[PDB]
Amino acid sequence: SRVGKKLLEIPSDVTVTLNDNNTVAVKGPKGELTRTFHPDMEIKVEDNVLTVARPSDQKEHRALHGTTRSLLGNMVEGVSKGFERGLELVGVGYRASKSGNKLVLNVGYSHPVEIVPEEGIEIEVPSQTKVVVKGTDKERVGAIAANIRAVRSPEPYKGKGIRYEGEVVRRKEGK
Amino acid sequence: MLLPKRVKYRREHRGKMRGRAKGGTEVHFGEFGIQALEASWITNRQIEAARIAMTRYMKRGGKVWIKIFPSKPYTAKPLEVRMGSGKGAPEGWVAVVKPGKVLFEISGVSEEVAREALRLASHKLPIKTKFVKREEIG
Amino acid sequence: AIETKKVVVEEIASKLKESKSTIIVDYRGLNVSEVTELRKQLREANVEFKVYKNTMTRRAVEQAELNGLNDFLTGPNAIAFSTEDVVAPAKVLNDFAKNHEALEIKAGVIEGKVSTVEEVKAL
Amino acid sequence: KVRPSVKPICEKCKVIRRKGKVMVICENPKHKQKQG
Amino acid sequence: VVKLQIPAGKANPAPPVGPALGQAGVNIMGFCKEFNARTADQAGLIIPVEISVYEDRSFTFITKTPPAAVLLKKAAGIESGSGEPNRNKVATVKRDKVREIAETKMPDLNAADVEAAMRMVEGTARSMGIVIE
RNA sequence: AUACGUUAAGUGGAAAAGGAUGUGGAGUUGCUUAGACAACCAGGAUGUUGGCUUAGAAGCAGCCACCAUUUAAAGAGUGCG
Repeated sequence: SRVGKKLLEIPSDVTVTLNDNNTVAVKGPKGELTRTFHPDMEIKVEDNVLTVARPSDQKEHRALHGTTRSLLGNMVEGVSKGFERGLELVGVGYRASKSGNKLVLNVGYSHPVEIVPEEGIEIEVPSQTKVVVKGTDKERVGAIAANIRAVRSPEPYKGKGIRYEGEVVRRKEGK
Repeated sequence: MLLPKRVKYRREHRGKMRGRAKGGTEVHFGEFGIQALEASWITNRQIEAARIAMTRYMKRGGKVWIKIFPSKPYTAKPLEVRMGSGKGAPEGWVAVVKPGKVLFEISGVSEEVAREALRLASHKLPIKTKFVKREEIG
Repeated sequence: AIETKKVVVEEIASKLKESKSTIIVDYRGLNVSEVTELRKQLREANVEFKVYKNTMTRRAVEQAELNGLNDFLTGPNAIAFSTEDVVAPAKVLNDFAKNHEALEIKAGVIEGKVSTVEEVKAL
Repeated sequence: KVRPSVKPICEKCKVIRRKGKVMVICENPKHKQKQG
Repeated sequence: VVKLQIPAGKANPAPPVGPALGQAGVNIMGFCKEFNARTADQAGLIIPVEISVYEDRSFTFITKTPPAAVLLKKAAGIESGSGEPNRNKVATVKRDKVREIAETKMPDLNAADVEAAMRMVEGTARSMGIVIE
């Protein structure tokens, strides 16, 4: 019935520092993160279990309390399993291939398209259709996924450019 | 569209509204009825605008009730005419209205349809209004 | 809550006179898959068989408190209880087993029910 | 569209205030609305 | 699986069957003899037939009874029912006559019992506005 | 300044019909540890589109008698089709 009261197990190996005030430096094989936390929140570490508690039932605190748990769960999973977001290109002549760390995109614009990933992020291209942006940061992987989407806004009339897998673009009837 | 067959005088004083309604505050002829929160003049055309809105949405159903028959003329001097030089002429008619009065009534209608017919009337009427039901202590 | 008592008292009346029964998982319970079982009930008998998926631990397990005290282990997750009135046992243990083997709903590897004081292994 | 009296049109519509301005959002683009 | 109302007495020309089952990979020449076989017992009637489609292009068919409530017009003795049922009780039928009708529909009906098969037909007789007596 | 609160927009320091999961109080009521709202995994009715119809349109041209059974459950129909 509530969000932040729920326990979060640590599969391991993920250590969690409790440095003030308040910075949480999660660490592990995949990477590290330091989410900002205002003092009113109270994070505690049970053995292999992160915990969160609400100072009061006030409506402002009710909103912030449910966010802090969801972020920490996003943090640990990126330090372990990691994250990725597919992108289904659709069309005829559309294609994509890397040139160094940079990701060239042969979008239908006459101008060549290029996007540079930020550090800690890589973009493999297993196929010309699919696109995969691996990364330990959900906020960043979803941001890069948006920036790539920005190159081509989807057309309701026809499947073209970037498209989430899977998602149903609204059908339109031309004439 | 409702006008008197005859009136004793062609014109009358505009008057001064104040206080609770003299009567008719309690709906009973109909299962439900609109009740004004304040008081303001209502032209005859405004009344016709409300009843037409209900007859379409109601479709088949019980007869619309109208507790209020207009009787007080509103004077309307012709445009650009200078002040004074006689009183103007009654362009139309306006019913006196008091707060808490039952402006309209409806009966024999299902509870869902009744909520809407009272609502559309509320927009045609400048006065703020509220949903009302019959009381039976009783 | 009076309606819930009808859910309880009636099914207990069957279990007091019940002979045999079998575990059935509710996952992927296609309506067509149910009809194939319901037609088999028409051969074995009529309305006397019961499908009732009232399988809450707070529900059917309380009915098991009087008799059949082996349902406590089978209680977690999806269940589809069956009850017999008359009908000498035979095909009822066998017919449902044949269905799950040909796709259509997981059998749960037959957790088993009352027959003696045992569980697994339909006969 | 922008009207002072934004209202839901269908069941899919949802009322959500944003930046001090109430906005109704729906799976159908036409039903999207904002007051003020 | 594509259901169709192939006539019992005839099965060969393209426009009723043809491509519609020919795109299913069905071998039309080999089954038309089968439609004329079992359905010969009820010639002159339009018999619906379910058609399952196996991956191996093997096929098995299941014939069905002529459509329900058409029989009700015969038992009533009237060619057509009221356009205003119950409000206009044009026709009446005995309960025993309904028993003769329900038995014919048994292979088509999914009804568990003959007593239940009665109740199924009773919902059809009311559609004609016919009284149940 | 003291004490109980309220307000977040600079309202305070500019109006209205109307609109809104803004927020603080009060009351009434449905369901609810013989199980609630969220879900995530299950299935969607059987004769049947059923009568009257429009070329045909079967959950749906629309007007309706809109029936009873299979039952853990489902209207001969909530909806996008």
